[PDB]
Amino acid sequence: RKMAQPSGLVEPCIVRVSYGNNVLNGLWLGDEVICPRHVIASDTTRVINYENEMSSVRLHNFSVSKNNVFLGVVSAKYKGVNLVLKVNQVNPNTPEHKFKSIKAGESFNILACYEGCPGSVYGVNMRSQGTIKGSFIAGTCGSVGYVSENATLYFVYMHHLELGNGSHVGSNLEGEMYGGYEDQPSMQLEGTVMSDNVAFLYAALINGERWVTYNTWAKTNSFTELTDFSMAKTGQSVEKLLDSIVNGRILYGSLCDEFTPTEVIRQMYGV
Amino acid sequence: SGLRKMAQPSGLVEPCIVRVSYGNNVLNGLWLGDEVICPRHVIASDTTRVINYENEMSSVRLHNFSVSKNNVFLGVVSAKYKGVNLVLKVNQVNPNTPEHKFKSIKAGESFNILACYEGCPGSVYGVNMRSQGTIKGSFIAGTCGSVGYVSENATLYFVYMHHLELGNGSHVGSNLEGEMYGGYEDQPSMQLEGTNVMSSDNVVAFLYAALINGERWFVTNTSMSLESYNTWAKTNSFTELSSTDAFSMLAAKTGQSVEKLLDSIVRLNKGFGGRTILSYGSLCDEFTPTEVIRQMYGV
Ligand SMILES: *C(=N)[C@H](C[C@@H]1CCNC1=O)NC(=O)[C@H](CC(C)C)NC(=O)[C@@H](NS(C)(=O)=O)C(C)(C)C
Ligand SMILES: *C(=N)[C@H](C[C@@H]1CCNC1=O)NC(=O)[C@H](CC(C)C)NC(=O)[C@@H](NS(C)(=O)=O)C(C)(C)C
Repeated sequence: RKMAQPSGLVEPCIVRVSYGNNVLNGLWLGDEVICPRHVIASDTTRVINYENEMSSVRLHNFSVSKNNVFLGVVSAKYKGVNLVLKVNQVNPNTPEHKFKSIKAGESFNILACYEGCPGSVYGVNMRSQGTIKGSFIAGTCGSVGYVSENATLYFVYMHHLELGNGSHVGSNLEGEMYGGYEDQPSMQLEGTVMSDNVAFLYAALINGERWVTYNTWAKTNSFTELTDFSMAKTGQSVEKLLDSIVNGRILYGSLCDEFTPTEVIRQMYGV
Repeated sequence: SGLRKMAQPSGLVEPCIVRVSYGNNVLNGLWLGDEVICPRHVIASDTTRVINYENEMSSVRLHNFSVSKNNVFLGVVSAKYKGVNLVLKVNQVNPNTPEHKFKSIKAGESFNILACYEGCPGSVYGVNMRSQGTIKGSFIAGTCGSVGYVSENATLYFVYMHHLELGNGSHVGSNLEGEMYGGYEDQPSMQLEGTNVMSSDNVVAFLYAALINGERWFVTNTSMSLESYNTWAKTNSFTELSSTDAFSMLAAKTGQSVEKLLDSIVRLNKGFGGRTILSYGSLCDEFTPTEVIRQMYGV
């Protein structure tokens, strides 16, 4: 099972941010709201000149709210692809947090929010070209990615756009877009690779599925490069599974590269 | 756009998880008000052989209990069986008790599991109730007492508490009133589950999620009536569809009636031929109609 860490600390920070025709989500920490800067675009379907929109920005046209609280915007600045709004009230439920970027193959959690309303939570995996495969629709931009590591809450992702190939692109909380994509409605291209993760077969045989009977093969056919997986409990070497990688019956009709080895173990053997 | 198994947010349920231990057994309990609900097999002296719960209740001492949230203790002042559940009154009211109700989850319905190890919530994920009262979670040692919850129209329902894993890997739990789902016993037995029956309502919804995500190779120039599908379902381990009314919205947006998807089910039950539908190699009944609608269109 793909799992997500609990969302209790992140839920009270989600606000509804609207400007013009655009309604999305924002991250309310302290007296600041971080949101995707394309919320102030007069037309998100056509190319945006972000310096023109910031030149014509009228702070009184914002609508930032959480439940029955209306958060008046006192100031607005860009930071990368993110918009940072200073609001007239501190969030009394701001949790202890740090910021952090996610590398390819890693896993984190997505709190999907719909026009300011948290609705779902699920775990993701940072893909090849800096994308993730989640399930975002209209109104979910500003959805927050987070990871909790040893009593530390890390905000690691804010949603921005979906590519033409259905993959999802976002930034970190400091404004750098993962994968280097731009926040324009022009077409962009994800790369053509699969993960250490395809750990998926190691869990496929602990559950009873054993229908098992390489970096050279993996470098020229879109697979990441790779045995220290040791815990030996199922009795099958990894090159006895690297053979299965070399692609009408797996817990799934294709190879699954979404679970890190640490997760799948910390889920089968726990602790 | 994508389809993923979702879980509703867990903020209201987290402050109610506590660590409960008696002797060598440690699990989790649900702290609501001044009461903590946990599985009654925590006072059993040996959980690997048949347990006489009458004797274990006769020899329980309240001071041997260890109830705590975030390593601060709660004093147990009363222990009592309610069904397969232990109901413990504690010396402190939970100040974060959310408004809630209790209810039982029916077969085919979806809910959320907050997996907890030793009183600390570890992860959250959505699940679906199988026909024989079981679910396919990822419970390991120390996760009993993990709480199943669902929220409907801003009403928080507690619906599940974990107890045991069957021999076949299925996971068995109780509602919050001590009634074990499926009628299984809270014993270290070799009880068997039975024949799993796929939810037809859920399989149709999963195929609508495929169509919405651009996958339509399974739809052909054929459609089968409702009763004809219901007759086929009686003998192929599929539940009967009472109507096509819960799919009026999905059929309008995709342009594919349910009867066309009904024919695709009878055909795809044979097999996928290696083709995968939204990362799935066989028919999947984990997603409910409203679950699909909320993920695809918000609502
Ligand atoms: C943000 N709330 C929304 C989320 C989308 C909706 C479908 N799935 C998603 O992830 N996205 C947008 O508002 C952006 C806006 C631009 C200016 C970044 N739109 C898109 O991502 C766009 N793709 S693009 C930029 O042309 O590659 C869509 C709307 C055509 C998918
Ligand atoms: C409780 N924390 C634990 C959860 C298990 C551990 C493995 N997966 C789970 O879901 N449950 C138990 O230890 C129970 C206790 C008895 C009194 C019901 N026993 C089992 O789940 C048992 N299965 S059984 C029905 O006895 O064959 C195991 C321990 C063999 C899995």
